[PDB]
Amino acid sequence: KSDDVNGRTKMYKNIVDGNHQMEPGMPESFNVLLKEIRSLGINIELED
Amino acid sequence: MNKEILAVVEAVSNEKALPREKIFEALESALATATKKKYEQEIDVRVQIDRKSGDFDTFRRWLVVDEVTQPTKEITLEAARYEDESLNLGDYVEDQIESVTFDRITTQTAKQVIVQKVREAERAMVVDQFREHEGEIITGVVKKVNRDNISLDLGNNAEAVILRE
Amino acid sequence: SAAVKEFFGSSQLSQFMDQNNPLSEITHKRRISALGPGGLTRERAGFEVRDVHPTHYGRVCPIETPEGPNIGLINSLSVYAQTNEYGFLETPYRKVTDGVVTDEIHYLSAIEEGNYVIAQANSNLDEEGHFVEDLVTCRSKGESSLFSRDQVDYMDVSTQQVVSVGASLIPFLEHDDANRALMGANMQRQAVPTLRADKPLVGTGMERAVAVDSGVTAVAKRGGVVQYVDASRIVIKVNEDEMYPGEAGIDIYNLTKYTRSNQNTCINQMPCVSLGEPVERGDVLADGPSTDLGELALGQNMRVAFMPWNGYNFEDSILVSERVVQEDRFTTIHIQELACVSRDTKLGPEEITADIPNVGEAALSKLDESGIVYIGAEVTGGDILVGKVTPKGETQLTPEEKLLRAIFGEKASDVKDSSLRVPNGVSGTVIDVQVFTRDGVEKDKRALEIEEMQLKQAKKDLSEELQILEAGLFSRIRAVLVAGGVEAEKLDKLPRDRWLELGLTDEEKQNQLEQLAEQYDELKHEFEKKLEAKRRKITQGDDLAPGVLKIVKVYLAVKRRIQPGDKMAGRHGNKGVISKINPIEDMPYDENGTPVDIVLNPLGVPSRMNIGQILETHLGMAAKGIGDKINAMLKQQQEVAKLREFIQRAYDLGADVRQKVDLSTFSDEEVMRLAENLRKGMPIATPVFDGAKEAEIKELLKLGDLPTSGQIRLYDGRTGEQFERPVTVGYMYMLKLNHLVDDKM
Amino acid sequence: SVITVGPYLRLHQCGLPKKMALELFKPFIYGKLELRGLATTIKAAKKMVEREEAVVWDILDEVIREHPVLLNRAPTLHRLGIQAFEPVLIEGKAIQLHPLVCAAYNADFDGDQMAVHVPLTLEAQLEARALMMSTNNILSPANGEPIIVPS
Amino acid sequence: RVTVQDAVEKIGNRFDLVLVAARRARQMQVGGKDPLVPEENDKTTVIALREIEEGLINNQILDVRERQEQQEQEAAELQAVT
Amino acid sequence: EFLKPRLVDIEQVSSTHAKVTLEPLERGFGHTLGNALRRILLSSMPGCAVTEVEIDGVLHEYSTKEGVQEDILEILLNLKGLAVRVQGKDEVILTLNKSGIGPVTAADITHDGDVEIVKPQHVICHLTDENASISMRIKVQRGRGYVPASTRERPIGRLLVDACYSPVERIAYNVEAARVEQRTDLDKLVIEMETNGTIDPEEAIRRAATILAEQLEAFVDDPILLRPVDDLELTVRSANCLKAEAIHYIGDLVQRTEVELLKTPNLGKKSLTEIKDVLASRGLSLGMRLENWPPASIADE
Amino acid sequence: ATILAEQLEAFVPILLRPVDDLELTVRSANCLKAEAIHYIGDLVQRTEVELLKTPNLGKKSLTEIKDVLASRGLSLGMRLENWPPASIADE
Amino acid sequence: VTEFLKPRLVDIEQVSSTHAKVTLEPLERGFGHTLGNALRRILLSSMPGCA
Repeated sequence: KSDDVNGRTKMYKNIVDGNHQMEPGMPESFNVLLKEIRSLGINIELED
Repeated sequence: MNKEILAVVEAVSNEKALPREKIFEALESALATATKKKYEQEIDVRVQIDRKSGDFDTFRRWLVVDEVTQPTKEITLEAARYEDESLNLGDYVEDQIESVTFDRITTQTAKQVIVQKVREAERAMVVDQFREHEGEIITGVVKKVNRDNISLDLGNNAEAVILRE
Repeated sequence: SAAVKEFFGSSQLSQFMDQNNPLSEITHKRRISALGPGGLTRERAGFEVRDVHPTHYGRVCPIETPEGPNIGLINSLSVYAQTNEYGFLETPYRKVTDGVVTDEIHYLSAIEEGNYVIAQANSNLDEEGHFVEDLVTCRSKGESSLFSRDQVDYMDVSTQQVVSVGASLIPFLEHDDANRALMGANMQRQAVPTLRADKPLVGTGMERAVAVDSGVTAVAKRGGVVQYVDASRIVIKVNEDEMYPGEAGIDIYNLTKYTRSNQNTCINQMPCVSLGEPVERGDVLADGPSTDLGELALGQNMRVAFMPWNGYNFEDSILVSERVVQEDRFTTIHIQELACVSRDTKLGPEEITADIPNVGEAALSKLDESGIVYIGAEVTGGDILVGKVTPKGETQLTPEEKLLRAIFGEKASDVKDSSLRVPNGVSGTVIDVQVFTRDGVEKDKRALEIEEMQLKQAKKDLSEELQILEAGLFSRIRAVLVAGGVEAEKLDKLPRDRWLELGLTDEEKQNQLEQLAEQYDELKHEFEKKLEAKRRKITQGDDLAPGVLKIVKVYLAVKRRIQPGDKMAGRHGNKGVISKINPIEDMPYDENGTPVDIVLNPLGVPSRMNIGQILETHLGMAAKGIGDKINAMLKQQQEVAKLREFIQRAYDLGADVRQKVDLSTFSDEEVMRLAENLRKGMPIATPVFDGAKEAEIKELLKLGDLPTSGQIRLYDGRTGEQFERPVTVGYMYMLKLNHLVDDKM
Repeated sequence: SVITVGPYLRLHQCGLPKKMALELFKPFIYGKLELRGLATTIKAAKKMVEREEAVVWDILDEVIREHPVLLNRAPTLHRLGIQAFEPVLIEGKAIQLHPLVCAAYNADFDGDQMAVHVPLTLEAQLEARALMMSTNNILSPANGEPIIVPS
Repeated sequence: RVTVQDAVEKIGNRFDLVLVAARRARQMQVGGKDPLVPEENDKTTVIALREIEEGLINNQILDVRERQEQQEQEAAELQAVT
Repeated sequence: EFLKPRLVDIEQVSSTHAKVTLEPLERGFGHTLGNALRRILLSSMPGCAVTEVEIDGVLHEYSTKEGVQEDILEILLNLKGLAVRVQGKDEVILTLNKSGIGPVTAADITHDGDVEIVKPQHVICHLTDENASISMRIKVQRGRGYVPASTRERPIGRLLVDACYSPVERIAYNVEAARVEQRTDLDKLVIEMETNGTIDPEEAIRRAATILAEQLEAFVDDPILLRPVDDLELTVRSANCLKAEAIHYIGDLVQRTEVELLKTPNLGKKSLTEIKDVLASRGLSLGMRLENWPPASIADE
Repeated sequence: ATILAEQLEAFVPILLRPVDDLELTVRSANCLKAEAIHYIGDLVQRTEVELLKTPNLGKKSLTEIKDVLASRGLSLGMRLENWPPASIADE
Repeated sequence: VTEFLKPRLVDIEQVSSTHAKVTLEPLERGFGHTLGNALRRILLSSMPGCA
């Protein structure tokens, strides 16, 4: 409902077609947190 | 004469084997119709179009009648007695002019009317093709199935209409 | 200029005026803020500075302060509190010489108060100043105590001086607990002006100071006789014993009609004087917003009953009859300003004209031939007010896409709609359109229409200035030529501009006619040069933003009535969301027939200790009982003797009081007009700490034929059968606050 | 929006205005309108609810019916300050809130405001009905004392 | 529908109720399966909890029916091939 | 054998309000009929209030007119309080013209042949100059209840006021004991109403009783084209008239125009009346056109 | 309901307006008023040919008469009794 | 102006033969209370019978 842009367009198609279902994905503001921590000398990642 | 007049007419997108001066007159009548749509005197908008120069003018009508309605285009025979009875009953004798009015929608609507005029430019070609070869015997391909009407499309941008009756 | 413009522009103390009420103006200007540069901050300090010290008595109000994150830092200054020569606070006292309270006032500062000993404000004294007790409550050095009769050195002036003007319009303040008095004063600041403001039936007499000493009413400068009343202007003819010798002089008050306040209310001025009416120096002529005859009418006074009614007033809610909304009596009028600028971008400037793409007849029927909406067109939420199109951009040129862009002397061509629209939700009626043009830009036809309109208005106004002041000057010439060479028939045979060369020697009168000729020629040449300057001011452009062509401002005027969800409140802290707008029939009525208008909840009284609202309710019912008896004695067309009898009995009625009026010097025509003004109720003043006691309310409820205890038995509207244990009805003066529900939803 | 009482309610349901209901439930109304066959493209449905014709209120009463909402008072301190109700549509502009539930929210009616949230997906509708419904919160989690005490 | 008390009396976890009822409502809504109790034009959530209250659906029966109606599909495919 | 109420005395003690009297009543019916008729009279009675005003030189209702000491909004409130009776019309347009210094009372309206002002001393506004004149058109119509402006104007010169179509103000019943007619435990119902002059009191009590007795009346004492032409409720001749053109289904009758059937003498004069009676239900012969037989709902499965 | 119902069975314009009132100028009204006409009904009682046979009307007055007759409310060639139609009745 | 909304009873949802629950809809605004009160006072106060 809030952040994930591909998630909410999938949600809007799924609501107007009657299928109550969410494809979760990732918050885009967490990627903003990764870019702000990564823009320092810090190397944050996502393992596996 | 902003010389732009002679560069928008010759597109030539969907317009060729069709009457050029008649399309010019029809676009002129559409522009005068819009000019009469924003006017008050409920009369007839006559555009007068020149072929040699290209420039044109807008005349108003007076529409000789035996009645009083459409009162800015209402005339009669006793009023024609001041014209020494030269007017007859029924005519559309013009006795007034108008000048100009500018707006982006004025040209937009004109362009839209020109688009329809140019397209009329895409309908008159198929309005003579059927009678171009007497009573042919012309193969067609159903493109859209309308209500009690079968629309077909031929070569050289041609359109046909099949009556269900 | 940068330093002084930055201070007056954006400081921590140069703040935007909370202007929706005359009270809110006159109590925002009197504010002693502790914040700002050089003082403390809200999120840091503290404990002691948020507490009332023992020497705020009579300088800074103890009960009017905003609750929340800054209590006691946004202190409000008291009523009588001046400011000393140096900058400290000082307050009046009365020098009690050894036996007698001398009536001289004497200003004490904050450190001179501590050494001396000050008697309390309401100490009983017998007509000379001798204190009738032999122990009197005083305060010596920040500490209250009980002292002897003649060791006192000062007495307070009046009993209203501990409080501010926000919380001295609360009747029966001494009966409310201080938290509820705080919330009552703050919400009385937060009121909204209704459509027809009525009056307070139970006031404190402090309404005229707050109304006249603010700037919303049109106070007369020189008294005299009214000559021409109009909804626009008021003309006073100045009396001759108040009048300058030169500059002949009849004053013109141009009232301020419907215009926008800062809080989107409707600051109106209505004329309240008749024609031919005398007015005195220092007197109201035009009522303002939330005023009435020079008083201060914030909300309206309505018939209230305290009973639980089927749960619809559960926590703090209020239940209102449809008789209130049918009378159009809370229907407040709001005004919104919608701006639209014509900026300057790439591909060219913008277009305000109405030749607009993507729209048809149904949008453009409410615009004129030049884009701007009409004055008077009642619009909905989401129509077009100003049509505006910017360079969409040729981009992809099609057959007809690149076609004629060449045929028209207007390169735009298709454009990108960016027209101003009414924001989604609000209705209104367009009352006023302003068009400002940066100089050099072509004025369109409607900007020339507004220019001709304002030229015509200013031309007519200055010509009427010359005509009206010339009429006063010729009336002066007629008043001078009554004596000394008078011509009774020869005066009006000749044209009126030559009233100087008539037969009269060298006296003060020919000198005065020469001085009036000087004044007249001054008015002629002044009218010439001022009309030229006013044509210059209308005709010129205005300096504006970097890269803007013209600014169109449109004033929508919404009329918001009342609905379930608005916030109403009395003057004691009894808040509430109005919860159900009942029909007329369901209301509890009494054994006369009249339905009650509002049903409050009784359970808010013993916990939230504001017992003053019940005394205000009983005294309001007493006031309306006197008003009903006047209406009964006047509707039967009775002669002025019985009206004089009853009005005199209703104005004496008490202990040793201050009023002491008599109607034997009103002369049989004012008494009928005073009863014409009293028939909707009789206004009653109740000062703050010297108010009307219980026995006086009982004796005034006995003058009307109301029950003594204040409680009428009330029937039910639904069942039609009686409520047991008779309930309290009366009139409470309730305010609509501007926390509406179609601004939060 | 601003809250108000409405004491006719059962304690699993709250009043919710028609204007807020038509704004919060725009995609469900779009899906319902596209199912019936009244319109074709999505644009047509957005014009229909922009105009608010006579047929979308039946669509709205058929998307409300068994669909809980999360009412929330703005200083939420404990878990009883987010509770799920079923809407009952209100001619008005104020949330009608059942009175007993007020003692959980610390909500009087002196100008308070509450937020409504819509559980979109199906697991969230079931969590609003089976965990967060107002009938399910009748005991305070801090102790054993009932929180739907009559006030 | 007001309370879900017996739907927890038959599935004691109160969190497995949400999984079983969500699985059931997803089978009834998009997959196009008939409800096993006659409805009253209720939404699929209340029909799921209404089937839970009858006892004819929990996670055991849902796994039994998914294994049998997956074996039926693969059996139909194998008998179509051979 | 309940005693029935009959109106006995209508004491018109003042011009606005009266005291109707009902007698006799058995015990219990006093409060019942009292509360019932009070609630009907306050709820819904036909009044005659005002809807639209068009002052001549006024664009919007927030303006000011040169030469009248009240705003246009105050003139609208004073016209909203206008007490007027109409007699034989739905709506009516009253005309007002007044010029000169002084008040514009409610008796300055040019009255029509049926409109009757009931309080002619009602002030509207005050003209305050020698040549400054108002000239307005007022629109007065019937109604019921309270119809505000927000629910329900086409030019910019109309002004809409709210409409309080309600003639009564205060209805108070006072039950009391009844004397002879030679039986005690009987009651008298005395209803003091408060009209604004637009409604007769016996007419008010009669309309209230009619409304209440109307409320208790609730519990007091194409498939035609798919069907064959012979299946119609009419006689066999009406079907045979269409069937003579080899038609078996009424869909074939709907496929052909009525003008095409009238151009054939196989149908008769009485058959035309039967066809009109069949087409009165509008299920057949509505001038439609089909593909041949089948609509989309008529699909082959 | 039967008891309560048995306890209630003892209860249950252009021609009429003056020529000067027309939107046109005073000369257009005075042209007709020169023949002692005060109401436009008198103008409708007489034919337009009868008015054209009198030089009291002018050339611009003929155009104003045509502009007035364009609304077809007056000068439509009608005949009245003297003044009054049936709707114009004396009460 | 006289033609209101006139109701008819939509259902009689009854328990055993000496008990019932009778609804009425639609009634004009404010008439539910006057018909409920009229029928309630007539039934509860004055009916013919024997005991």
